[PDB]
Amino acid sequence: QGILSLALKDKPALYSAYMPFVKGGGIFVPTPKRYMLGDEVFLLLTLPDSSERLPVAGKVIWTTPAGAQGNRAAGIGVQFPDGPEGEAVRNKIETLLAGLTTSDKPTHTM
Amino acid sequence: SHMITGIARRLVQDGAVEEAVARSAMDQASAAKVPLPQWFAEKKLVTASQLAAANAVEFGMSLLDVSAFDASQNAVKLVSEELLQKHQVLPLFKRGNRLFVGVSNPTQTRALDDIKFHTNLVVEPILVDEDQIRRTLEQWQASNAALGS
Repeated sequence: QGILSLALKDKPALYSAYMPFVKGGGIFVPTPKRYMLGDEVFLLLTLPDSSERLPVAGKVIWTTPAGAQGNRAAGIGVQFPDGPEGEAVRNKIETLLAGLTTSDKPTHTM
Repeated sequence: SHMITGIARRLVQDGAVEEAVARSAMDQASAAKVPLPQWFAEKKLVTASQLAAANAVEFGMSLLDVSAFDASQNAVKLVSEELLQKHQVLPLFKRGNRLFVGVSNPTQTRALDDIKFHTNLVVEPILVDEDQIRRTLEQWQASNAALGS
């Protein structure tokens, strides 16, 4: 439906959300709204480095449902578009994650 | 009374299959003593992706579109081709001590046990629909094969 929003306060939060294994980069957005894989979604993303809200016209590539086994948050994994706007978002995330890249810590996805 | 249940209810909620067909599938699966998800997979009442979406919500499992997965990061080599044929799973990704494995069947557990004892990694299942598993596995195997013999 409408505009999803995701605000990330710090680098651990960004690390949990980022999906480095997605082609072009992806980001996990917690939400109770149910989506289908391949849905196009619009996301307003705030990263820890500033209050600027980054538009992301993305694609649903991952879902976790309500009541998931274990302690997994419900939500959708959104793939970044392959043009310069999406590449810019992915670029900012991986530089913000400098030093967090090789971590073994679990994420919201994989 | 006779509420449509489980996967059939969700496929109806998702618009994938349709009331009388879902009720029939539930009853026929019961008459045949076949688990409902296996019944739907065998009878091809819906697409594999529609079934995966229903399985994910019904069994509380995450679901991934592996066509969006970066092949160069695949973890296929960690699992013997023997296990891959036996179980029809798609090893996805390794992070730290965890290996995420794509499955199309929400209740297969011996496959996960075999992979855990084979890899000695922590195995975590992720739903991937059955068509995506068979196709993507061979694509990723071609990619891995380019690395050498």
